[PDB]
Amino acid sequence: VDNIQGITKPAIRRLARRGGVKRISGLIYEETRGVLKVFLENVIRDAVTYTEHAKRKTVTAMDVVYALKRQGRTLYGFGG
Amino acid sequence: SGRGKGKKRHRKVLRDNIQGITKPAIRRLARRGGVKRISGLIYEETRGVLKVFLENVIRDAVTYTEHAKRKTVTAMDVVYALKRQGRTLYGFGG
Amino acid sequence: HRYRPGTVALREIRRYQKSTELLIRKLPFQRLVREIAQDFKTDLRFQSSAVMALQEASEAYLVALFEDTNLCAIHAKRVTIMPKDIQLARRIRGERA
Amino acid sequence: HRYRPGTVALREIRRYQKSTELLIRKLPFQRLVREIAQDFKTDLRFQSSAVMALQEASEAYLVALFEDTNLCAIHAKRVTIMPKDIQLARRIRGERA
Amino acid sequence: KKGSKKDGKKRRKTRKESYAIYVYKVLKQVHPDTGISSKAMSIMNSFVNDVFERIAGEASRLAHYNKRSTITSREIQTAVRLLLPGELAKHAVSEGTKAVTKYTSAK
Amino acid sequence: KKRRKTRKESYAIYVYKVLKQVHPDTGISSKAMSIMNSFVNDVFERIAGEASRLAHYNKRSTITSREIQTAVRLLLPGELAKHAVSEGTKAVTKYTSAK
Amino acid sequence: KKRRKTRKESYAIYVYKVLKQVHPDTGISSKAMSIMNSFVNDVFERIAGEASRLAHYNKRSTITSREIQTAVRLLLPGELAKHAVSEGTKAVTKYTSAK
Amino acid sequence: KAKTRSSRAGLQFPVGRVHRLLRKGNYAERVGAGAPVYLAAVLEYLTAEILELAGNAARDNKKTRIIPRHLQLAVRNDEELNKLLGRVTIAQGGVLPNIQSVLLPKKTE
Amino acid sequence: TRAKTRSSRAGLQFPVGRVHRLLRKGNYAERVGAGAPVYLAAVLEYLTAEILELAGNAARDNKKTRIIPRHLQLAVRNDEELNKLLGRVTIAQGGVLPNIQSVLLPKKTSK
Amino acid sequence: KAKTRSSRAGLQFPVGRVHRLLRKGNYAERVGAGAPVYLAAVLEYLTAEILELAGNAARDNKKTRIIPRHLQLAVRNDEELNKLLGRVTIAQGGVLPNIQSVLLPKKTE
DNA sequence: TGCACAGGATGTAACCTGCAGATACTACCAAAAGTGTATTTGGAAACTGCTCCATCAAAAGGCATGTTCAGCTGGATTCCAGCTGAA
Repeated sequence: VDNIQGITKPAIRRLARRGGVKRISGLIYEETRGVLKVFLENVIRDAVTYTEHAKRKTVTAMDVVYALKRQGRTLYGFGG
Repeated sequence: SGRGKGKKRHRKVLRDNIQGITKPAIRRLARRGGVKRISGLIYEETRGVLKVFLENVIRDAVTYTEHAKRKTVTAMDVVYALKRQGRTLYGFGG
Repeated sequence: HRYRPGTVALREIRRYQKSTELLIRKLPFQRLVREIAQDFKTDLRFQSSAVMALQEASEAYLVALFEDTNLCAIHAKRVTIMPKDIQLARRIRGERA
Repeated sequence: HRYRPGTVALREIRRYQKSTELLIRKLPFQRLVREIAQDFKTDLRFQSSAVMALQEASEAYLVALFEDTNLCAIHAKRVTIMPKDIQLARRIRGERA
Repeated sequence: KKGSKKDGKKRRKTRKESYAIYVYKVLKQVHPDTGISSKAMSIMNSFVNDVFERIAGEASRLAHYNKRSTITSREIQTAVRLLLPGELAKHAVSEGTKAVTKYTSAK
Repeated sequence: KKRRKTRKESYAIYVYKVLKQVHPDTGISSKAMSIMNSFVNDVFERIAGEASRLAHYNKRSTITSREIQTAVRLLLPGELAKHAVSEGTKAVTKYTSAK
Repeated sequence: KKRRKTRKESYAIYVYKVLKQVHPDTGISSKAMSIMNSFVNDVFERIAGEASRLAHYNKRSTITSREIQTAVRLLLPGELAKHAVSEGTKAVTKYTSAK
Repeated sequence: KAKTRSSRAGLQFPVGRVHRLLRKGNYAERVGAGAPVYLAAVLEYLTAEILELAGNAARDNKKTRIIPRHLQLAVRNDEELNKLLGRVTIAQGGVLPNIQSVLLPKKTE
Repeated sequence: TRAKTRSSRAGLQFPVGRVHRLLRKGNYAERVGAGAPVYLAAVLEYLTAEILELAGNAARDNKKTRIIPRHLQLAVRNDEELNKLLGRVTIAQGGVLPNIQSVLLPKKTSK
Repeated sequence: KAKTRSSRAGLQFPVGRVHRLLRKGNYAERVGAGAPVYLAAVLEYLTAEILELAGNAARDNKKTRIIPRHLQLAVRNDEELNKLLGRVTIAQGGVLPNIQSVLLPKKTE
């Protein structure tokens, strides 16, 4: 009522580990939050543009799938 | 003036033309790219990268040419090939 | 008993590269998403799968970016990733550029 | 009289970044295009603007790649580009891996 | 005859249209004493055709996603918001809206 | 029972049939099947889109098997394209020599 | 014209058809085609011979697709066997679900 | 309906549906009869290639049911599928195990 | 009394009729409403004006009265939004923006 | 003769001939109907594998016509075909270029 | 100072079972799909106008090549403050 601060240092470290990273600078965490916020702003902006065009009040998985696709980040698994 | 079949007809074997992309030329491209110092192995590396780039664009351009039943590669065949590879080019039509 | 610095980091890399579970907590992520969306259109609702699609896409994006960032750190003869490595990777990708 | 190492290189960067003329010689580039094409399909002819289009695209591609490569050399605390810098830029770009 | 011809008009060339006369008209509005080379005009023609295709493609997808068989100014407007960056989309949307409102104010 | 019956089709039953021909004793989760449905839909769109542009470029109002073939060659990597082309050509031949 | 017509059959026209499906613009010399005919005849004999022994070992007077399959698995190296089995199973399924 | 077009084409994928989708997709004014057959065959072939590889992956992981992980393993370990799906994200797919050599124990080796 | 091109009717320089025909010829949808080509022509006209405004400025800055590809490239690359819109586009004979990385400049006067 | 068995099986290889050859080969008292179909399919598949590789070899040698040399190159450079034909001699096939390292100029290197 | 052996910890195995989730069977139906026939038409053939591509010629100077020389860069080494990992 954190939010971007809610994406924790430990979750970021985990993401980095899956990315093969062994050692992390203390400044990486805030940097990562900034980058993640930009990514979401970009994808959500387009998804909401599709939502509004449809005259809907609910963002659907398809709105997100279409937004991701036009940003060159096609996601499989959510087209039901 | 509309007669023939070749006849007088040229076309020598083409080989090693990647060496036509010279050290001075690559140095100039690197300079426009803002590069101040270049290792000696950069030249052959750059030729290799350009060859791949050209092979890819030309492969698609010729595919467009052949699909259209033509024997001549058009600037449009190149523009469409570039576009489909995400290298849109303005200035040559389309 | 103490494992040396790096031994557990390596164990975590192997653990996480073997699994597929989302790595960011669900609720904190959902909150972030709703907050960002509220900036574009107020009073929106989200299908649960919309939020999940965004999390799957966001995590895949970050993990792949960390792989690139890691290559940049190693390129500079380091094993520690730094903000300049993330920045270099995004500039080359055309995200910053 | 001798200018110091680097002075003329900087002079050339300024010169070439101010101009737009193609930097590879025309005929040699045209033979490379013909050779490569020939290997894909014999008996092709080329509109001359098709060759100029390929040259314009090829040079813009190389120049932009040298810009990314330079960023990579600089990242490693060097001012000299090396094959590994080209390789890192192409890998981050997704042209390689 | 339809498609006649063949000192002039060698077996009528099929017409290749372009935005050149319109680009030229706009240029004079913004820079009355500035000209443009044919190569720069070829660049402008590519630019207009590229944006036309990008916006129309986006509008097409939008219509299909919504199971609509008609592309209206509303699909163009949304395609514009999706395709153009910030301020450009804002001014483009304003001009597009203004034009449709004017167009429909006649007759 | 046709109201909320707005038909939502997918390739799931056909993907399932193919899985049986290649791996008779293997199943597929729902999440995996949805990935497959997305896959087929994606490739369909890319190939159809490429076929569309090809026909437009050539001022043809018809998308024939020839455009599909050329689109396949442009879209798919080397070996994948060769076999895709071989399969496509086979189905059209069979289909043709078919009652 | 049937006298010296003692029919001498071979797989040449079928090998030719397959070459067209894999390499539309490639030909094959007569000597090469004879190598191919020998090849197909050889594999037929090895697979049939193996199927024969299998049935005999199991006291069965019938060689069914199951014996052909097992013979294939015994005779062919790893990957070759997997694809051969996949192709065999496909043809029998099609054939079955066929009018 | 004597024989379906798919049956006549020797296909499992729905030729009629592919025909209808091409027509409703606004790809072109007209769609020739062989186009949906050629395309259905390509779609079926690609599906078979990935299912074959994902099934092999499930099998290598001691499983009989293909899950997203197996599709990801199949695609990423395959040079050509990896390239075709180079800009695609398979949800719940994870990544391939891969640790840069320089990070392994004892300086760099 | 009705008329007058649709372009004049919409207050535009770009051709509404042509844009309508191109939209129909491109297979984007089964139908194209009357307002769609008007809106699209207005947008194309607007973007054209923006690039020409900046490009004429580049030509003036370089003491030229005729816009050439170079000026279009300078206009686009020096403008944040047009640069993004045209991020994956190459303008032939455009060259690049003058830009030398700081670390490459000489200094500290001394081997 | 409505449809040939090969057509019904989606095959180019002659199912009926394969059936007849199995029967006249004295392999077994009886031959089930699916046996010649399965076998014809395997024979066709193997033929396609070798022709694909020999065609690639012809192509690498600047030729459009496959000769024995190309079949030999194809088989010998393929681990599995090489093993299947490990005790087979392809006439006019020659051998693969191969010089033992120790025989190369400058002592052994 | 280096190599090998011994010891404690961690991970996987083999096995067992509840259950989320896959599966098998029946019922129903709109629309998906195929078949019959009647009309329209895209675009391949065939013929050839007309562009512009390949190629030749000759001249000459911009620019490539090959070499010398040494400035200063990259690469290697050493040291250690303090950041980052482990608990």
